Amino acid sequence: SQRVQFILGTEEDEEHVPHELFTELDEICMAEWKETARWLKFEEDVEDGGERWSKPYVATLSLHSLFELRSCLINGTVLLDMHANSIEEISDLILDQQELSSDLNDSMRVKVREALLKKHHHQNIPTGAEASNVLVGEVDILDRPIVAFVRLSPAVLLSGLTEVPIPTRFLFILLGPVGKGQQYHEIGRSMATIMTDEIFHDVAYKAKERDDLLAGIDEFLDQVTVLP
Amino acid sequence: PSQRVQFILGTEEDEEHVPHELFTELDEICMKEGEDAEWKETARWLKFEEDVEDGGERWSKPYVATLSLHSLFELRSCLINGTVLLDMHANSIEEISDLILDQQELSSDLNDSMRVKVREALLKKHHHQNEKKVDLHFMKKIPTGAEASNVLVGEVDILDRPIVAFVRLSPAVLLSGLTEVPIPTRFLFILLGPVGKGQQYHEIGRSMATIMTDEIFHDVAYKAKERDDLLAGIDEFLDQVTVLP
Repeated sequence: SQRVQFILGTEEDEEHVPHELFTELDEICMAEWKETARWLKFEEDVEDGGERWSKPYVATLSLHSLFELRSCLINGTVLLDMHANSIEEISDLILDQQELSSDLNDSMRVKVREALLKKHHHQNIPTGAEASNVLVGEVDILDRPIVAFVRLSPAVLLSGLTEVPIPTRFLFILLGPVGKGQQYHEIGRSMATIMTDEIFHDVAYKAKERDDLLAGIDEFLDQVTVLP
Repeated sequence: PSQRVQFILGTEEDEEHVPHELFTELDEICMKEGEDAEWKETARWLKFEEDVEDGGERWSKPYVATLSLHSLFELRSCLINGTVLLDMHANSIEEISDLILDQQELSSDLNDSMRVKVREALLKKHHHQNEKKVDLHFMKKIPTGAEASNVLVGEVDILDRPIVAFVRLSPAVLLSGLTEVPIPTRFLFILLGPVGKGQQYHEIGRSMATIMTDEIFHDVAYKAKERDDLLAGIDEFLDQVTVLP
């Protein structure tokens, strides 16, 4: 699994070049999207009712939530080098998966697309940076969670989506039923935090298929130290 | 769940199976052909960890242990595939080793020559840090009813597979010359394998010792009735650790 790993990091690729990442975590509960955290090697969280950004700190993760993230990449939608130039397009491509629309009602799809297209309220530094939008939260009508990892082919400035006008390269979407909100917050944190890992973040840029990503996670998990 | 099994354990009626606080010592060996070799204490725990450093000259300042995730999975793997002998009634280190080596499974993997070397290794003296009654100011720091846990890892030239054993004694026993401090031994962990696995084993040893400082896991260790209770223990622990990227 470091076998699978090394083959990826050293593939010939043009435009698939890695950039530095700004990562924003927004959350929803069905109501609008609310920015709750952001990354840039260090993490800051929204607090005191939205009044304030915390001081920057070095993120730590619950192993539990990393496993959940891993499970998400095994069972979820993974769309790489998606050529979409807007959020409508992205959401429809996800929802129109011949498998992912076979888990949802007609009624369930309506609510979810409506959610992905809700406005993003924000709290309101590298040159060639791209953005990664981690969008997680609850939707009342769901009975299953909905997971998607997307990598756009040209990065695209998705209007009003990121707190800073930066082109999006990655999106992670985790939507699920009520009572899963805190779990999703940490899964979201884990996706964001793991993208700050230098080696894993390269894998995400160069991955050609779902298993490549799992090799990335597994290699990460194999190298970290834990605090009892 | 894996806290299903867990919650069931934490609350079973058991007498003398009562949990105690733990002193844990990590000793390491290396058996290279022709070269004589004994056990050397390399670390100890009492909630905090201290390591032997600078070539055996010195103890470290006490610190809060951290573990490699890798070595914890290996440890889990050790408990899945290794010898698990709970409530062993043995009153000496000879007796304990024979019981381990006489598992109808664990002796169907070994040469006659391989059993000989390994028994010889287990019976080597244990060098402790105290230049060597003659003990410490450390002994004062030890809770009154505490029992000890001995983590023994290392290399044996003649092995080609690793050898793992987790043992819990039924009465705890003051195994002569084994612990650096006269405390009855309750737990033993043994990991012996071929040369070149030495540093890997050191971290599995640290993981074993450290996981015994865990309040919940150490309760499971005292009350486990079977190998599966231990793994639920390990899995619960893993589910709750925090990771430092």
